[PDB]
Amino acid sequence: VDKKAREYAQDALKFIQRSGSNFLACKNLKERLENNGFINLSEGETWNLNKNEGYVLCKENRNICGFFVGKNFNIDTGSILISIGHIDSCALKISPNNNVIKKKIHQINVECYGSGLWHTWFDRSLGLSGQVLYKKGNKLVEKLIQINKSVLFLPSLAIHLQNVKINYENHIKPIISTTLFNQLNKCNTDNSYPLLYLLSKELNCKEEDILDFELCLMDTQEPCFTGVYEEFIEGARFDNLLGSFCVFEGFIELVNSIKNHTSDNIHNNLYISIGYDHEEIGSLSEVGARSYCTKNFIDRIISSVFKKEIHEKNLSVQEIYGNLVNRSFILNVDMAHCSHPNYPETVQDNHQLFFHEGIAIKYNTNKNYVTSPLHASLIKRTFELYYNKYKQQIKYQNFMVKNDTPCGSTVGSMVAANLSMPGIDIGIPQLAMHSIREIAAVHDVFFLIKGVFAFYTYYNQVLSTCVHD
Amino acid sequence: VDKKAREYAQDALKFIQRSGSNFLACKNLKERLENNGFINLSEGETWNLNKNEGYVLCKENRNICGFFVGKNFNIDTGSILISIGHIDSCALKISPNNNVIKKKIHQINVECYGSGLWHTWFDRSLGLSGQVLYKKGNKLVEKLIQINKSVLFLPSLAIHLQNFSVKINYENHIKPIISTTLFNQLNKCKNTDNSYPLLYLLSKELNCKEEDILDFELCLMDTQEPCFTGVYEEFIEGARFDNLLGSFCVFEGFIELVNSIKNHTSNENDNIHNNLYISIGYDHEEIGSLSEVGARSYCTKNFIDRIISSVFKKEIHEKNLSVQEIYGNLVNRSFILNVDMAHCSHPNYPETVQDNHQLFFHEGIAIKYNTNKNYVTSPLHASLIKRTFELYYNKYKQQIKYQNFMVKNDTPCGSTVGSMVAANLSMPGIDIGIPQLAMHSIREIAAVHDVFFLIKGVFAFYTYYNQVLSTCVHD
Amino acid sequence: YVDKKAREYAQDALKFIQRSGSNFLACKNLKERLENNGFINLSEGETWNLNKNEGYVLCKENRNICGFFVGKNFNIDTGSILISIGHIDSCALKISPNNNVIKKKIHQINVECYGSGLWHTWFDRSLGLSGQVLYKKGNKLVEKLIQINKSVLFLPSLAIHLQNRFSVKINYENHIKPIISTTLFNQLNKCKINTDNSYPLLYLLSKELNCKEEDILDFELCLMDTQEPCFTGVYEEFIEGARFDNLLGSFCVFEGFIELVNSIKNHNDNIHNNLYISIGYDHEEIGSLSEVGARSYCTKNFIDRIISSVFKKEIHEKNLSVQEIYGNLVNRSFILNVDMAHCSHPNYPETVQDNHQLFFHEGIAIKYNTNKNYVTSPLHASLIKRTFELYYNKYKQQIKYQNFMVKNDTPCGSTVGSMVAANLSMPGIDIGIPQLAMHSIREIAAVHDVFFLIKGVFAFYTYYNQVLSTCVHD
Ligand SMILES: [Zn+2]
Ligand SMILES: [Zn+2]
Ligand SMILES: [Zn+2]
Ligand SMILES: [Zn+2]
Ligand SMILES: [Zn+2]
Ligand SMILES: [Zn+2]
Repeated sequence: VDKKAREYAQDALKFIQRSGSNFLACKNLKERLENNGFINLSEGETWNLNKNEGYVLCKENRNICGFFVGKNFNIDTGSILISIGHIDSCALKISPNNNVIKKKIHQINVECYGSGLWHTWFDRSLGLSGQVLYKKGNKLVEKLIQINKSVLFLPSLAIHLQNVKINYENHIKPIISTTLFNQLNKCNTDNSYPLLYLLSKELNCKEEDILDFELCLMDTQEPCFTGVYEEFIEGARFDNLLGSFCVFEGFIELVNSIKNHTSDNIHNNLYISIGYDHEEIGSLSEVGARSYCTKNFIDRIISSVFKKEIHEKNLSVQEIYGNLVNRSFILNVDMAHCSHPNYPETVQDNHQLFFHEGIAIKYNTNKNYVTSPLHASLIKRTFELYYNKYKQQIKYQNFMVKNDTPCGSTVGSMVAANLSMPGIDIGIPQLAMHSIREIAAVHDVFFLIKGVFAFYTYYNQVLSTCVHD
Repeated sequence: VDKKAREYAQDALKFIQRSGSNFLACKNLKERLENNGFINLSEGETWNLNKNEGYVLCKENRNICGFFVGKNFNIDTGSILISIGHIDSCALKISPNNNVIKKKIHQINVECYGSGLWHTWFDRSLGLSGQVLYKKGNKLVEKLIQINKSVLFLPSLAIHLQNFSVKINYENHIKPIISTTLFNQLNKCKNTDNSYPLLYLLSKELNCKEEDILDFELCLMDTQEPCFTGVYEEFIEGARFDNLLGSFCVFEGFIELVNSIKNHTSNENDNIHNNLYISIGYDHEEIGSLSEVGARSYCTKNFIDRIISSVFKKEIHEKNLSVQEIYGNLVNRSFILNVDMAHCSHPNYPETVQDNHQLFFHEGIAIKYNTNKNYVTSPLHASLIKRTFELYYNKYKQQIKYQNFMVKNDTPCGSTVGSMVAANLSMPGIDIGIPQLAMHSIREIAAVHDVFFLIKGVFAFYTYYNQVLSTCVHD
Repeated sequence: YVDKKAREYAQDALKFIQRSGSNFLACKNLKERLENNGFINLSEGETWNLNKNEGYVLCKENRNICGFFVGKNFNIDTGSILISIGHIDSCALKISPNNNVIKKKIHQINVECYGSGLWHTWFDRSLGLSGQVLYKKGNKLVEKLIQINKSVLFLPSLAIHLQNRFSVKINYENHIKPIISTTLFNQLNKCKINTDNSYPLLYLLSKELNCKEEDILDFELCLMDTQEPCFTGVYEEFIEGARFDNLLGSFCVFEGFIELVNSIKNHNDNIHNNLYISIGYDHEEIGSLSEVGARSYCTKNFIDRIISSVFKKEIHEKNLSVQEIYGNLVNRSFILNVDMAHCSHPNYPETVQDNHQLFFHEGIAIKYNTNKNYVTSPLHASLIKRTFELYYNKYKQQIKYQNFMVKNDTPCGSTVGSMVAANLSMPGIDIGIPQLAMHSIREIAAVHDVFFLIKGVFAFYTYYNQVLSTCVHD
């Protein structure tokens, strides 16, 4: 129990270090699924899907979808079980025209992606992570890169020169080199020359060959364990790469439980794990939670899996989908606010979250969180079922912000509206959310992984124990 | 020069990494001097000094002073050449009563030492550095420790639980987290003024029981090691550059001069032998220098007085001269070269620079001028040091680049020890440094070439000052 | 009985405070207390031919007190200079040189606000006088220290009725102007030279000095509350009075010092090896910048002059230098700065640092500050805490202590500790006792704390050198 907790956190830290951007999160989660026997399914190909098989798809190399069609997945008693995460995080991203030269220093123009605590980005060893596009002969090559060396620095202004409000335009401009070193190394103009020198060396191409790029600035300080008892994990992108890790680990674990049982109710469901892009910016895109992509994927799965059923029983995709929705559920997973010891005015006295105290069941009146009491009562029952078999408890705690105070929104409600499925919003407690370096607790990583697993395994079973009004 | 500058920068980084606090910078500087054949000297022994000998002293293990008495140091033509730096930086230090328990989290009570940019300390992998006192039998053991693992964290409040503009309460919000009550209990199943998770960490590091730790002076320290940055590896980034980068340069400049004297003696088996060379690293600069180990202390004057008393014991008693008469004579040819970091021209804040006195990376030694004497620099004295750089160039064929600095007239700036030491010692002097950005932050940035220029400038000062003085024509 | 002794120290402290209504009278009373314990009065203007195993007392300008005892075996090799400090000035309303004010048929006195006092507390109090008077007697310029314990002056508040009724903003120049008489009574009395002085004031001063009004040349007089300090509380556990800051601390420095001297003069140890110093500086309340303040060269000169006398043979026969002997002794020397501390105020909890709260009867406040407003460093406080432990081992009486610090956001007052540490190149700590209402005409402290402080001073003097020999360096 304690051995497996640290193991998950160690694996979680390795995954976060390798996934410095949304693009690298897709690649890493895709490779993780490929290694568990998942088939690389594309959008621009005919879907000829088989039952008792897993499939993997990265839409635009920035949206991760993993799904497993159950051995005996049926229209009448089956469920579409979706657990969601988001593979994007707040970042400083390089602007299209980034060449800035002020006070003899070469700088990079950067965009402010998401509502980040930008002051934390100041005075940090910065690397790069993203997608680049370069000409190679007659082709347009897309390559995913990550520079783990410190090449950029966003310097603070000395206290001595002041009598703090950051201007996001003028003050957030990181330095890359000096005009002197740029001149010594020398001996389209919209791109910074020291940046193109770095990118050319990385891609093994000419500076001239670099066309366009989508790159995040990334702290080179690897995530690690903190505290005298090494009970804490600290690092960038915990929101929501720590959450997405737990979604995919719990999903992989269920797929392996099905594979393991093959080597009984667990065979009649469609199991989906999805890591969206564009969450930090409001989800409105083809790869974000508001996209038709998810609904289309489900329709395409239904069409392939029930090809004979729709033609023989005269059913439509819409008819099948409506039936499945009655037994379907969405478990949205995103980071939660741990009760801050230095800011007690921010916590609602009765809905306080503590480190190692388990999964945060997130409630919001204005439905910023999809959670409803009945749906949460069902998920708590799957954890009770997990406890009866595994003799291991899944810890939980209810969250809510103060009535007079506003809070952030999750994809839960967007996806629930789009798919017309019930759902709840969960996650694990963390501090400093939207900082370049956040902090979470080791046992909560364990609780979330087993929490997502217990949901996939027991939702359909709990559903049969229900008596309506 | 280009390869040498990178070698200097590498050594500077290693010294800054090994020195997470004033205590450790002073120990590392002492060891460096001993390794160069410097004799250990205690304040509590009779000083029976010799010419052509180097000595090292550590007042209270937080003040560092190195001195070399020239083979021909004399009352009539000699000079006292002093180069200063400071070994303290802005830091979050552990409070006497540090035990804090709020929202099921064990916290440590901390103090804000100096005028640091405290927001930069939030969300960092923090360790410890400094002095610890514990009982081992019937003895009070003083041990200097440095824990380079992440043990402490100052968490920011999330943006979601906030109504851009950053406003920190230094008492309430600067309280790092050490553990949960759960794990503290678990480890307890596997005086009260001190945090138990903290005593556990210290006792393990010292190899004593928890009840043994009496008192400690511990600096929280960024565990992220200083490194090189920029596409061309032309910048250095790390904590304590102010003033462990300047202090490193003072000591390397002083060691280089001593080695040149030792090599000159080995070669000639000339004017370099007639002076007393001193290099001092004070503590408490960040807090106004008022202490027994700070620039306002009587210690410096007392050390000079003791060297004079010893070295000129024959002349005092035979020629019937006093320490004061000898001191007064020497001071006429003496000089203080104060070294502290300067402000590079910030590319994102053009409103902060005085248009004609702008500093740039790799553009040399910053000659710091202030009208209110926040910097001791005077035109004549700057002129003299600028001539030592010319004499260096003539001989070693390497230019020591310089650049004049000043803040805008309507704007205030921080002071240096320069003027304090000049008043105390009755000596002339200047304020020099190297340009850096993000001063008083937990991670500052500087340039590689400047490190090279500073070391070469300190060596040039020590070598040519007395020579330069002999070419002066009075009014 | 420790409790009986605590009450006795407290009773003695109050009598001393009552008689010391100014820096001048604190100095005379502390000097007289030292002379009664067999200390030799020393003048700065005479050749110091000191003897070892003797106590000396000097009063620079009759406003700075210094007591010192030279140990029989005070030596260069193993000797320590142990200094305990207090300050003998307090916040006060002091008579201005041109004090003659006449408004609304009332004779008033022009006063200076000395130190950062809680001036509203000075209103509606029975005021007397304490200080120095200069007068001509034939061919002589006579200095005379006086104290008038009768209520002669009054600083009246303005009636609440004549105001908007509630907050109070005092104009230090306009509203701080005490009344001495009416023009009617001044006219009747003279009917029964220099116009810069209030005539009713010259009349008061001349009756006291037994001279003529025209003979009064100059004076440096503090206005002083005539209400004597006393015990308070249902159980008489508190002491209340003026000038606790820092005549209470200064009393405890000198009593600790007298107890040490008496322990040597018997009226492991290694007690005869040291030079023991007790000093009461003037001017702490205004920054300490004077020849009689803690920024003065006098302390360094006093030590140098002691070194010159006690080590005359080592200097003139063995060819040692004052500076060499000084440098050597500094390594084993220490400063115990004593000044009042802030007790946790029960009505203003927002002013306390939660983990560093001071409480009445709970011991000696060991005061910490990062900006070095207090000279205290964690290693040096540890050495002092150990002297208290050794005291307990011998006398089986505990010296309670409690750590103090202000909130990180909030600023605090400075002490003479860091000034003397830089001046003398010596280590040291800042201690004191908890009180409430610092800078008020009437402050309050606790009886048990008076006991602990006196013992803490004694224990430092007695055990520092012993504690120092038990130290293992890095
Ligand atoms: Zn999120
Ligand atoms: Zn977010
Ligand atoms: Zn500084
Ligand atoms: Zn500095
Ligand atoms: Zn005071
Ligand atoms: Zn005081």
